[PDB]
Amino acid sequence: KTNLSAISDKQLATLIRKLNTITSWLHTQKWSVFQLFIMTSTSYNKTLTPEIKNLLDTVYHGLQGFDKDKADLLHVMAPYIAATLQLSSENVAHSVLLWADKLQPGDGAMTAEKFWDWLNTKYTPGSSEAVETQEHIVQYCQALAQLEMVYHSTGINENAFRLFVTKPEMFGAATGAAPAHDALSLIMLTRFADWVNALGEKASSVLAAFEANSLTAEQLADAMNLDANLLLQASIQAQNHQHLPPVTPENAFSSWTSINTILQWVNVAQQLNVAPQGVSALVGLDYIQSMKE
Amino acid sequence: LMAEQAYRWELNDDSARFIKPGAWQGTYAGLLAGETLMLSLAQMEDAHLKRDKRALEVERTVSLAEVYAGLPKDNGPFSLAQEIDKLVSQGSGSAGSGNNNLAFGAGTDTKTSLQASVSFADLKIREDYPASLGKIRRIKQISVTL
Amino acid sequence: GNNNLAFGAGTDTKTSLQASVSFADLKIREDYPASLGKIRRIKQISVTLPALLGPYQDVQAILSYGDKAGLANGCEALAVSHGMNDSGQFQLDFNDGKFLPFEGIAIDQGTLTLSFPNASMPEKGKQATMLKTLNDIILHIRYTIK
Repeated sequence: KTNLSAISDKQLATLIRKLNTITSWLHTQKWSVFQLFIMTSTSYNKTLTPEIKNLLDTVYHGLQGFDKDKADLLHVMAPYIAATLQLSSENVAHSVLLWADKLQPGDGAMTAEKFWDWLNTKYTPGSSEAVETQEHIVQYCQALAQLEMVYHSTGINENAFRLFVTKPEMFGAATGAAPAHDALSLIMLTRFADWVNALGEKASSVLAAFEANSLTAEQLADAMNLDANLLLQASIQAQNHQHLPPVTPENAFSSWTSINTILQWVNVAQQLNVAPQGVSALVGLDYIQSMKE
Repeated sequence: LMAEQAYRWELNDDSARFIKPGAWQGTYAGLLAGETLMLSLAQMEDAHLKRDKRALEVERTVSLAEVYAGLPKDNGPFSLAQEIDKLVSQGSGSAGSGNNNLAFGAGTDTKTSLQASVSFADLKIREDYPASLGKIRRIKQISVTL
Repeated sequence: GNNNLAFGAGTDTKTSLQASVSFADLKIREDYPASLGKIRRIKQISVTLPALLGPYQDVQAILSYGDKAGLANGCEALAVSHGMNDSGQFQLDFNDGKFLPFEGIAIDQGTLTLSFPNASMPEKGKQATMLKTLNDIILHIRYTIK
């Protein structure tokens, strides 16, 4: 959205760095640019397709006679959506529906209740007819299929995807907003999935301790086969320095962003083959500035 | 759908329909189609087992000679003795009025036939018992003695 | 108490005459030694009325058990009309899967009551002239020991 003609020098340098980082990530992931655009696209084609028509028929037949008070609409609707949209698991479809309801896809903000009412009233299966709201239905279905393309491309585990949908703050997305499938969020999700895979067999306990506010330096150090003192000192050094967002002892291992910052400190220390105090001494060498001595 | 008519008549729940049109789908060659019907019949059974309960019994005897003899006088009251034995002898006639008359048959093959008409509205059988015993009353059988 | 005879209490029963008795006064547990068996349960109950049931005319009467909680729906009561060893049912079959009415009631608890609709002659009740004749009531108890 920002124009290159009227831009600051620092903003242009930041833009160069972002473009370079995303290109390097795509090269590592064997992804074409078009695939990334599809996963990050917001405009949706408003054209009925045979797959969408089959989805509507299956959902309408399954949910007929549904009672609102007896059970939650979303939980009842999840299995048929999973069947029609080529998903491996039912709970993945449940998480996808929650995420879609938070996004409210399309030009006409669509949700499970509105979708169900439209299916109940204005839909006649087996016939091709023109309906004014039909374009919003198609856009909503297309958004659901795209969020599948997200889930399968990222490779994240089912329960961490559930956690990401339910509590974006744990993944450090802006508080009080639905999580973004923006490429900026996609790259951090891929890094999270890769870190979980690196933990190997310990991942089952680490994720459970992460979903509670339970994780500590010692358990994660045992999981990653690192020295416990190394993680403790990396956490201390991260707390001393001003990161954005700030890292505090009560979030240092509760939120994923703090863990990512601590792991970056550890990776840079092990690249230089020095302790984190070495990196702490290095970053103090801001000699080309007037802000501080 | 024949078992569903039998249900909608053993009970009176004409509104309750259980068989849905969605059992067959040509996209997938109609596979699994029977197992939806199996589920729908298991619902039709279990809702019967919950709704259906022991219906109480009565035998009431109803005498047609008293029903017509006791007929409210806004219709001409008559005992069958003095109209059977002259509507045998003469080829036409009637007594009473409305659903509670006695007359020769109307239709072209019935013109030699003698029919005696009565209405349950005049049997007034709903007055036999308190209403709170049960709101519907249904015939299980009817029988005749001559 | 449970052993009174009175007019019906409820607003539709005010023309109805009911006769209440308790199994506690039947004292049926005194009929046999205790070591024959510690529980006694009804398998059936039946009625005889030596009422002067008219020519093709018969009594309507209803009797019910006051528990109305432990026994299943519709089994709480039965109705009697031909009045002579009258189990109430059109057919009875101990081999059927359907329980009899009263089947499983213990023989020391709750109340048995017999009721007559339209007993009150001031309302010209359709049983008053017949019921005025009535002088004896017989119950036949089928109860098992186990």
